[PDB]
Amino acid sequence: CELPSTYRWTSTGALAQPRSGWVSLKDFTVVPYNGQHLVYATTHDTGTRWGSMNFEPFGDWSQMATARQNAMNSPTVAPTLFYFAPKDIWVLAYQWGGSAFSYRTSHDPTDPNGWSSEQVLFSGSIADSATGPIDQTLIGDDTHMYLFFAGDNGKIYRASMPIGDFPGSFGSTATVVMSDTRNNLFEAPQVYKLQGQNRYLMIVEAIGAQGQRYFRSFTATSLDGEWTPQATSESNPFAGKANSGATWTDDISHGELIRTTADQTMTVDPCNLQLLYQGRDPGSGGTYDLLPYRPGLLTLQR
Ligand SMILES: [Ca+2]
Repeated sequence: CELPSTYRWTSTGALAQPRSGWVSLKDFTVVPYNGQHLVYATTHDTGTRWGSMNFEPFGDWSQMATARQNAMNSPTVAPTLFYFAPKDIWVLAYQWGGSAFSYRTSHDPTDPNGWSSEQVLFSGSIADSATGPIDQTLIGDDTHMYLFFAGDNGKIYRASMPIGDFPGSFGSTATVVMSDTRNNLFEAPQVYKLQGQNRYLMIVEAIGAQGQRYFRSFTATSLDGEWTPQATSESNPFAGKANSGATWTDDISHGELIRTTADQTMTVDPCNLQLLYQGRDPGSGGTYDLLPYRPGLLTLQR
């Protein structure tokens, strides 16, 4: 199932409303867990407070709306969840901790409050960014773990370490692997191994001509290699208003692909791509932090 040069999706509407007290659910990370979906997300309340949560595991996507929403007592904004197989330990990576990126570990990722004390994941800084490093994602191959991240500044960054040294810090240095205008490579990168192909997929969130969010895609044949544009304009995006099949939202924004595995290989099935994204009613206005983001799911047409 080669990636299409022109993507066509169908979509759900919003799959859950935020639990009373939160105005939004955002930045989804999602793994398979004992035949169910296990999702973590960023929260925002009705004032000025960012936080995080998970849902109870749920079997089918109709069950997301009724799955109990569990606030985390330790905020892990824009989280990445995965199982790190070589040490039989679950990892939750995030930002806005004591350094640029942080992680915690657990033996039960369903427990929102069962994560370890905060560990340093990345301690670097980047030039020409108001946010600093944001929206990490991690992926490993046979020999190395990789960290990719953005800076709301048109650049995508990469760090690596031998897989035997993980979990641990990637250090303080990173390599720019792509650069473009701020709007073209904005944030929310996600990197995956394509099942059955010697190819990796990166999707990156962009800001379109009239402010609408959408995803641009790139591929590589090795995680330390160069990235090649795969679907990189608003009119021919990886996923956006042009091809989502969604009218409940114009935005197709910070989310994650459904994976074939929970572990660090971050594998996805190109025969059945599905994107769990955040979207919002186009009639929604007000400040960015209060925007009523909700989860939705795209399914690739083939
Ligand atoms: Ca993310």
